Order: sequence, then C-alpha cells, then structure tokens
Amino acid sequence: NASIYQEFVNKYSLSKTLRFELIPQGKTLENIKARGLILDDEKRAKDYKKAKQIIDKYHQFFIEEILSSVCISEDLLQNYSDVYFKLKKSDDDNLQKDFKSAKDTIKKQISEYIKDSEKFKNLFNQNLIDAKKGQESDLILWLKQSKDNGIELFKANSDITDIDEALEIIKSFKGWTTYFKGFHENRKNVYSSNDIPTSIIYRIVDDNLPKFLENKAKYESLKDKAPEAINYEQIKKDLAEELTFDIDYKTSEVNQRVFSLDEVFEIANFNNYLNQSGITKFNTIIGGKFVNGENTKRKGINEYINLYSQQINDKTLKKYKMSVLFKQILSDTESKSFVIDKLEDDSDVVTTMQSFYEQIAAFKTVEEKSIKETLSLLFDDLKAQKLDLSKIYFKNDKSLTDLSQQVFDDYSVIGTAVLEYITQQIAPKNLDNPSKKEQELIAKKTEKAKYLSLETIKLALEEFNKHRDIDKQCRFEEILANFAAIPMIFDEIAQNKDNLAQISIKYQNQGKKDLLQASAEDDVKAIKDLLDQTNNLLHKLKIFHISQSEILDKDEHFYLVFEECYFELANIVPLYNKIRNYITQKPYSDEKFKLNFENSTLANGWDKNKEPDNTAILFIKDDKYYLGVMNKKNNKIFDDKAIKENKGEGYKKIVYKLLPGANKMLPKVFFSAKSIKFYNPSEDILRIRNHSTHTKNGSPQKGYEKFEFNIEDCRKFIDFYKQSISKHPEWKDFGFRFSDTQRYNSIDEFYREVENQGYKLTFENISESYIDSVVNQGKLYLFQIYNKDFSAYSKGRPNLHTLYWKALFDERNLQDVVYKLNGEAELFYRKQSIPKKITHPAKEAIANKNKKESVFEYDLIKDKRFTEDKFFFHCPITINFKSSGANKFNDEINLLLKEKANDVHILSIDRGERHLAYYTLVDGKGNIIKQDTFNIIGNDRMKTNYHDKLAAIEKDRDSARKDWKKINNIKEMKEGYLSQVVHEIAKLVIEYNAIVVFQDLRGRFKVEKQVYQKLEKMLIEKLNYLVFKDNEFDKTGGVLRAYQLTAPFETFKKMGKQTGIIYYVPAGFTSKICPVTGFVNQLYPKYESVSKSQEFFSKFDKICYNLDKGYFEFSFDYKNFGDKAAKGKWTIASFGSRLINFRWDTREVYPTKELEKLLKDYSIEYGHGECIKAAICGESDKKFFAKLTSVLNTILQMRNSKTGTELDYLISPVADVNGNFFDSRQAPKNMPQDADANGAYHIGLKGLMLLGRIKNNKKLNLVIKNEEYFEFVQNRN
RNA sequence: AAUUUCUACUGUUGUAGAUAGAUUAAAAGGUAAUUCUAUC
DNA sequence: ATAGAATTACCTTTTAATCT
Ligand SMILES: [K+]
Ligand SMILES: [K+]
Ligand SMILES: [K+]
Ligand SMILES: [K+]
Ligand SMILES: [K+]
Ligand SMILES: [K+]
Ligand SMILES: [Mg+2]
Ligand SMILES: [Mg+2]
Ligand SMILES: [Mg+2]
Ligand SMILES: [Mg+2]
Ligand SMILES: [Mg+2]
Repeated sequence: NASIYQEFVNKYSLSKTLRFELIPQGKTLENIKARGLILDDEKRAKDYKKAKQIIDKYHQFFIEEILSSVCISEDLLQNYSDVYFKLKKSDDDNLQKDFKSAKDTIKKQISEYIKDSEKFKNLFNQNLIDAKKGQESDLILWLKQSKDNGIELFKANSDITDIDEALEIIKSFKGWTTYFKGFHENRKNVYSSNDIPTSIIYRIVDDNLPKFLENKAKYESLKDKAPEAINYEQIKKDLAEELTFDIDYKTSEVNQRVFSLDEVFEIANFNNYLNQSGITKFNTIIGGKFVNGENTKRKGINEYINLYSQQINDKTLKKYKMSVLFKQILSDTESKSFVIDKLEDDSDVVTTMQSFYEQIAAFKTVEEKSIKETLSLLFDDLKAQKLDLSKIYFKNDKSLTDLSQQVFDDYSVIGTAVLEYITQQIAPKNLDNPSKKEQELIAKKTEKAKYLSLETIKLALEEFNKHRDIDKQCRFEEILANFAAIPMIFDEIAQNKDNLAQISIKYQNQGKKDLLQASAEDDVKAIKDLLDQTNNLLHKLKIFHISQSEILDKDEHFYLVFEECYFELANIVPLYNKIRNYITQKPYSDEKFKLNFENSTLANGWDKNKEPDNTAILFIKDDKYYLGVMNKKNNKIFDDKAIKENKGEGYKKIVYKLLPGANKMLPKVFFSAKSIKFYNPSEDILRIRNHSTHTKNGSPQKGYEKFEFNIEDCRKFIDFYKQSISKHPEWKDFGFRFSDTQRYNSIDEFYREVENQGYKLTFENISESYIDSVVNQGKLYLFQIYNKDFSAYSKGRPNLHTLYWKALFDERNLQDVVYKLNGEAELFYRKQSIPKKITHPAKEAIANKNKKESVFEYDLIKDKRFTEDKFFFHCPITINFKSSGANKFNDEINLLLKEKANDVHILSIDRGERHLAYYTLVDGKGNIIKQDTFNIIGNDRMKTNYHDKLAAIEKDRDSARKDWKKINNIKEMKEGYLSQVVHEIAKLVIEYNAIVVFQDLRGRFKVEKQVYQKLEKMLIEKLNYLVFKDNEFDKTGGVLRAYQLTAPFETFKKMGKQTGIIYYVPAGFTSKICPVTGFVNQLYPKYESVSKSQEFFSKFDKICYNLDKGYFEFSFDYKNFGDKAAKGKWTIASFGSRLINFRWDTREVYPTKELEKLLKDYSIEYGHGECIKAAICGESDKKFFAKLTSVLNTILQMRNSKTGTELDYLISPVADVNGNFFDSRQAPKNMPQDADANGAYHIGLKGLMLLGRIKNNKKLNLVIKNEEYFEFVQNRN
C-alpha cells in the first residue's frame, strides 16, 4: 500500500558532513613522520590559538574605544522606552513598526560610530596580520605601541609570556592569512548591525537595554510600594566604588562622584552601562560583594529587597527582583568581590594540608595548653556550672537553630522558648497582644539581639518545660552535654591523619596533578573526609564565635582562650575552598588537531584547476575510496602531462568540475578585459550590462543610471550567456541542457539552471605503478577513506553515511545529481587517549547478555579506536543539490493533508516523571489505536529500560558533584537512546500516514533525566532527509529519493508551531482532564477568607449527599463562576479514594469519610440525603471552610500517584452516562491506561482539531484556545 | 565486548539503529563553601 | 531541618551566528 508522502521527495537542498577514518597507504606514514608533518601541525594548532588570543586583545581594545566614544541621546532612549512599555499591553501593528524604528535608530547610531574608526577598515582583512613592506600591520602597530607604552597585555595570559612572543607568533603566520578567514568571519559577527546575538549592537540594544528599563521600572515601583526596603546610606557606603561615575548623562555634568540610586536609574545614565566595566558596576549594585577581611558580606539591591520581604512577610516583593545585565561580547570578566588563591598542583594540596594540621596539632594557647585539652577543660567547666552563664553567649543565627535541631530534634524549640520567656518577662499581662512599645522591646531583645546569653537560654527552657509534656521536654543539660562531647572529635581526626600520612607521600611530587585522575578517587575520598570532619567541628564551635562588632560584657578569659582556638581552627574554610577548587577540575585531555600538510588551503576546492593550489585529490580502486594529498613542493604530480603519460588500470582519479555562484562568475569571465574580446559582446549586450536592465535591483556599471527591468533585455542577456558558455573552453564540456530562453522570467532562474548543471565528476585511469612510485618517493600521501562497512567482512546493511558517500560517485546519481561533494573538507589527527588493554583475549569464553557464551580466534580490546593514533576526514556534501530550499513547505504539507485527511493519523507524544516519553496513535475519529511508553526500546529478545539507565546516571552525577568525583556524561546516553525512538517514530509516521504532535512547554529543565526537547530536535533533523536502507535506490524512500517531512529548522526562535508534519499544541489541560466526560477543573478553590469561601460555595447549584450511591454530590454551572472559558453544568462526586503526596511519602485519603467527619463535627445533617448548601454558606468558622476546600481539592485531584512506585493513575470525579467513574487502572484497550497516557491522548485530540482545521480550509491558524478545546473534547461521546 | 562516532550488542576481525562538521560567542543549570535572614 | 537573596570556585548542557 502506497504512502501519502510519496510526493514529498527531493523538496529542498540541505547540508551534511560525513566522517571517516583515514588509513595511511604504503610508505605514507613513514614519509609523514620523516618530515615531521604531524609535529608541525601540532605546534601550529597551539600557535593558531595564541594568534587568535592576540587578535582578541586587539578586538577588546577596539570595543572599549568605541563604547567610550559612543553616546546615546536621552531622547532616543526615552522614545525606545515609551514604545517598549506600550508594546506590553497591545500587539498593534503601528507600535510594532515604531519600536522597530527606534531600535534601528539606536543601532544606527552605534553602527556609525563603529564604521567611523580607522581600525575598522583593516579589522577582518589581510591587513590585520600581514601587510606589505611600506606599511606595517595594524595589529603589529598596536602591539608595538602597547610595548612602547607601559602596559603588559599578557600578564593574565599563561600561554603567552610577553608582547615579544606575541609579535613572534603573529609574524609566524605570514602568508597564512586565509587560515584566519573563518575566524575573521566570526569576528565580523561581533559588530554586525543585523539582529544576531553575537553582536555588541545586539547585546546593548536587544539584550541589556530592556533589562535596564525593566530594572528601572522595578526600582521606582519598589520606591513607591516599599520605600523602607533598601538602606541607601549603607549601600552608598558599601558600594561607593561601583556607584562612582565620571559623567552624569542626564545633566551632562563631567564630575566624578558617587551616584545616588536615583541617578544610576536615570534613563540617560544607561550610557554608563554599555562597556563591561559599567556592566560589572551595575551588576555589583544589584548583587553586593565580599571584601577581604570583612566577615559580613556587603549587600546589593536584591538582597535588601529579599530581606525586607522576609521582614514584613510579603512575597509580592519577589516581583521587584532586579535582572543582571549580560556581559559584553568579547570582554574578560573582572570580579569586584573577593577571589581566592589557587593551588597549583598535587604538591600544593598535600603541603598546605600538612601545614594546616601540623599547625593545629602543635598550637598552644596563652594558658600553654593544646586546642583539644583547652576546649575539653572549657566545656567541662561549663558542664560543671563553674562559669557565669550571663557572660557567655550563643550566636542567634543558624548556629543556634542547628543546635536546637541537633539536641531537641526541632529547630524552633530554643527560639520559641526564648521568645516566650522574653514575652512573659516584658509583659505578663496582654501576652497575646503586646503593646506598641513592648513589641519593639520584645523584638529587640530576641529577634534583633545578635547574641543570647546561656543564662537566657537556660531560664527560657526551664519556663518552656512547664507548658511542655512529660515525654517531650528539652533540658539545658542536654545542650551542655552536646558541647562536652566535642573534644572527642579531635581524637577521631587523629586516626585519619595517620592514614593520610601515607597518602601525602604518594602525591608529594610537584607538577603532577594526579589527584584529578579517577584512579585517585579512593585517596581523594579520604582527603575530603578529613576536611569534612574538620569543617563540622568548626561549625559546632562557630556558635560561640563573636564576629566583627569591635558590645556585650563577657567572661574575658573564656573568650580569649576560645577565640585563640577558633582563630587557629578557622583556616579550614580557605583550605577547604582551595582544595575543592583544585580537585574538582577535570584533568587535561588531548584534543584532535587540524592537519594541513603545509597548505593553508588544503581542501578549499576540488576543481581540477585548483588541484595544484589545494593539493587534495580523490581516487577509486575497486570498491575502495582514497584521499591523496600532494606534497607542497610536488603539486604538479597530476598535471595534464602526467595524466596523459601514466594512463593505466590501477587507480581511478576523480576529476571534479564546478561552476559556482553563476551570477558573479559568468560576468567575471565574459566581461573581463582579458577575454571580453573573445566572447564578442555586441553593443546591445554591453548596454544591457551597463544599465542593469536584466535585473530588477542590480547595480549599474561604470556609474550609469539604472534602467527599469525589461524581460526582453533579460532574455537576450541570457542568450549571450548561453553563446559565451558554448564558446568557453572548460564550461562547454558540462553538456548544458538549458530550458528555452522564453521559459525564463528572471535572470536568477537561468543562474540556478547553470549552477544545477554545472557540477560534473568524471574519472581518469592511472597506472598503479605510478601511484605506488609517487607514494613511495614521498611526493603523495595516500589514505584509504574507511569505516567498518569497507571491511571485506562487512556482509550486512551499511550505515546511512556510507550510502551517502557511495552515492556521491554512483552512476545513477551522476546522471542527475542529488549528492554533491563540496569543498573546504578537513583532516584531523587524534592522539591515542587510553592504554591498549586486551580485555577479552582470544580463544576464551565471554559472557553473553542475552548461545550463553561466545569465543573468537582473535582478541577483543575495549575501545580499540582510542588505543592508537588515527587520522580522520570530515567531508561536507550537499543533498538534493538541484532543488532549492522551499519557503512554502508547510503550505504544501497542509495541502497534502487536506486532500488525504481520511488516511491521516495522529502520533502524539507526551513526557512524564515516570515516562521519558509516551506515545498515543489516534485515528481520524479520536479512537486510540496504539499506546505505549518509550522507556523500553529494546525490541525483540533484548529489552533495555533507558529510563532506569538515565535515572541511574543522574544519581551518579549528583553523587559525583558531592564527592568531588568525575562527572560522567549523560548526553551520549540520551543521544544513543533517542536514536532508537526517532527510528520507531519515523517507521510509525510512514506506516500509518501520521502527523506528529508535541506540546508547548525553554531549554531550562534542570531534570537531567528529561529528554523531550532533545527528542523533538533529533526527530526534526531525521525527518529532514528520511532514507530507509531497505528501499530501492531510485524509488521513494531510497537513497536518491528520500522523504522530506519537516521544514529545515534554522532556529527555534524562528520556528512557529508547525515544521512540516510536526505540530505543537498548548500543553494546557492535556493531562488533568477526563478521557470520558472531558471534565476539567477550572474551579480553583483556595481558602482566602470566610466571606470569600462562602461567596464561592453559594455559587453552586446544590450540595448534597446521595444515599443510593453513598457519596457527596456538588452540582454547579461554570457560567456562575468567573470566566466562561470552560462552560456547562457538572456534578462532581466524592467517589473513590485519593493519594496525596506530602513530606516524599504518600497517603491514602478517603474524601467521602472526611466530608462525613467535617459535617458531624459541625453537626450539619446529611444522613437522609438533604441538600446542605445553605448550611455550608451560613457557617462562620475559618476551619470549616479550610477543611471543606481542602477536601474539594482532593476530590478534584484526578492524577493520583505514589512516588517511588509504578502507580500513576487517573480517576475522574464525574460519572458517565452509565454512572461509572473512569479509572485508568481498569480501562479498556481504546482508553488511556495511565495519566501520562491521558496527556498523550489529549495532545492527540488537539492535533485532531488541527487536522480538522487543515481539512476545512487561506489564513489557517493553528492556535487552539481553551474554549474551543473544551467544546471539542467534552461536547459528545 | 570490535565502531567515523554514539547507544544496545556478539549479531564472530563484526551486527542493528542513529550520526552536521569546523569555528565563534553567549546563556542556562547543577554542586560546594561563605554572608545575612525567613519559616507550622 | 526546610528555604530566600548574594558572592566565589568547579562542572555539563544548550542555543545561535559564520562558512562549508
Ligand atoms: K560611554
Ligand atoms: K535616593
Ligand atoms: K575530578
Ligand atoms: K573524529
Ligand atoms: K528509519
Ligand atoms: K546518534
Ligand atoms: Mg549626547
Ligand atoms: Mg595554498
Ligand atoms: Mg552495519
Ligand atoms: Mg579550511
Ligand atoms: Mg561502548
């Protein structure tokens, strides 16, 4: 049976690259190493990285210079801001155009500034690095000027020593300017006025300007609604350095001073936040900073906002949180906050540890006692009540809470005890309501008090126990006992030290960095442990430490001795951070590097004419393919003379002919002064060329006036191009077969025909003896292009990439090209990265995961490919070369779907916590044909659960981050797993004439297990060019005629809700809805007030108990509530039990019995079937409405699941026509067996609505509003 | 337990399926340490 | 014991440009 997508073949051209191994042939590798080419290119990669760093320093200076010259007027900024805020409340077209114009005028200002500078003329051309003898290069001039001045550009750079080495490096790349072409293209994107995020124009205007305006709005709104939020005096003291600016752009005053927050948020002063320095200032104003030697961190705006929010208990203030500005496009980032030193190697770590612990061991206080003995005696005297508890204090911070949790198993015991004691002491009368002065005194004595005396704690606890029960009361002796056990910790530490003794010697060598290796895990596990132990001790002592308040009267001997000890111990904080920062690094791994073979243009073009200049040639021998690179000194090996002289049977050399960019190439050859006389152009053809009458918008020659386009002129010009092509020496051999000139309506059509037909591969036979000679002498370097399919023992279906490569040269492809070979291929070298461990030696039994054992005559080495040095070949090709990219691809897909809508199915896919992905196949009527999870994707005998695999990897990564172990990759597992899912989905799409449907949510999931967006992206990519290896070479679905069922997808930003056959529906109410009735919970019952909740409950029609069915019925009409988006009359029932997730753990809740208990407690009679709605609305108790609303929510919770188990079911609170309530546990085959299945099925129903809109359609919209969705789903059936 | 490379394999010097590279920039998130605070 | 707002350090993944 034929597929409906048979027509969608060869629809648009796309680009791919294939990857192969290069296997050196004969003496090739010997000659390579003899000349040391691999060494040369290894050094050149390092030099190239350095050169790019140097160019980047020049670019950073240029950017700072431009942004220092730039000034954006306050009027432009205010106009932008006004239109920008007006855009928020309306989508009108005039506002869109006005915003576009303001954005573009600001961009134009900055773009003029960048064009004006002199350096910009030579910023991306050859003149940067290499110039002639007359003038030196701009980069070299800037380096020499910087050296002449007192500035050392490469102090921060570790790879470059000084500017003299920088000069060496730039001078070494003379004659290699083309090597930087691409890089310079990258750099052009930094200054482009187009809407590309790589530009500083973009970063200022598209990114940072809206953030600053939003922050200014938030600042003024906060000033109105929370004036007491930010402490302006303190923030001006703390952040003076970042509030200092030279120029107030509102008043134009060139005065350097500390700005007010009012000034920093004046719109014009946005001019101060364009460069990286001002960006860091502004972001520091938002974020505060740590200052070396100050124990308290200085606060920014957001911290004052959050503290005030916590103070007055208003979470609405979270709305006014400031947004950090994004960095400037090439800037090195400077931190205003403190930055810790760095340990260099293993020896640093071990020596610093040993110094710390020897210091802690040998230390003695003024009372000549060790830390251990001293703390022991101190806490023993404390235990024995020998000290004045009114002169010893606990910090009233998290340390006291931690103590309460550790000793009384409740963090709030000590705090509430002290609050009750101070409340009872300051005001015995009016305990519930303190006075206006007593409230401030209370809070100042407890909440505001930095420290609390042990006296206060003890008396508070003793008064607290009176009103506490006997089984659970908290005694001060328990706190004293906790402190008396602390010295023992020291002894425990001792043990580890001796063990670590040995460990120290292991890593006492310097420069080794062996602690970053995985083999050191065990030893690291010890180190961390010791550190962790010490750290914990520190915190247990931290509660006594007094911060930088240098006031309360204290036992001065106690505190002298304690602070001596604590100061010595507290060096563990820096040591801990240093060691963590070192060990967590991932160890250095070699990367592959580019091979050039002494050629800056090694594979930039395969054309025969370019062979001596690019030196890359392709050969075919039997069924094998070969890449050959000519020695730079011997690049005439395959000139025409040698080919004629050495015609032989051995190798088939590819001869490559390409006529690219016809619109520039043809007139370059025909009107060039060298040959313009040859292709004799008439005066009329020259008149067509001079005034561009053959084009609508082309440029005229020699400054003539452009004449209106004339199709007759265009066709005569096309005919001159044809005549000239036939006169041309090399192009005549393309065998062009143009359509009739009268068929053309545009010059571009003819150009496209030229470019389509202007690619031809042919072959020349060459003596094997000649290839062997030239590869032996070292004049040719020869490699076989290889993957596992070219093995003599392959004997199976090949890789898709193998098929594409072979099709490049297939007779059937060459007669009408779909696979075209492109230029700018690349060669790489990859050094061996793991030791060759022979994992399964020959003639030994090996265990099978599914025969129970296997044996082989040969060895089997794990990761053999990484146990030796290898060459690689990245080769770019174009597929569907003669067709062009179709803008109207979605429209054609929709036309096809409208014609054959009866054959169409809906493959809808949802995600879940329990299911990585879950699919639902729906027929045109809305019935479910298929449904299964994608967690298990092992077909046939072997089944693999990639959900468990991915969840295990996630747990492993969490464990690793915590334990300083190497974080293993989860990305490769997700890609290998999704390949199978994509395969299955393609198969389904074609077997069932399906369209795929997903839900709208971007890129911020933070559940490492989740795979939804990656699956979308991989599926789009696959459906761009769908080949089935089992199809026929020239039939639909084969190599020449692949399915194209999706649009190209350049970005997600561009992509709407349809790419080809993949549609997106809103995720709203896809899984929290009934599959039978369509009921959805748009009553949102929350408890606010008694008046509000009785107002709510009076909107129902009736509320009663049903005896004949034994459950409560709430009947209502959705029209009586806020919005008519959901409409209709519904009766909901307390039928069935529910599962509640709390802290996770789960709980069985029976709502009918809870409703019974609540009605008995308030003595409302329901037992005879009476309607109790009036009695509900008349109740006055807060608790009644709170519990009623809670039970009503529980009734509406259709998704019920126990976390940590399989069950995730869905029960409806609405009964069907037969009186049954849907439950996924006992649901028919055509019904969703699962909550996630329900989500998939309703995503599919939204897709079915879309199919309907396609079938019945000009101006087709795939926007699905909730109203139409509800009407569709719950209307019938 | 072999790979252009990934995943699952042993399917026997390999078997399925997938596989757009190079370069450049930026963002997002995770974990720890530290600061100030809020919680029935 | 949860958690919020910051800073620093280490890490992985994702997205969007240029060319092919
Ligand atoms: K400026
Ligand atoms: K102010
Ligand atoms: K590590
Ligand atoms: K490779
Ligand atoms: K497939
Ligand atoms: K893959
Ligand atoms: Mg001005
Ligand atoms: Mg060259
Ligand atoms: Mg194969
Ligand atoms: Mg290149
Ligand atoms: Mg493997």
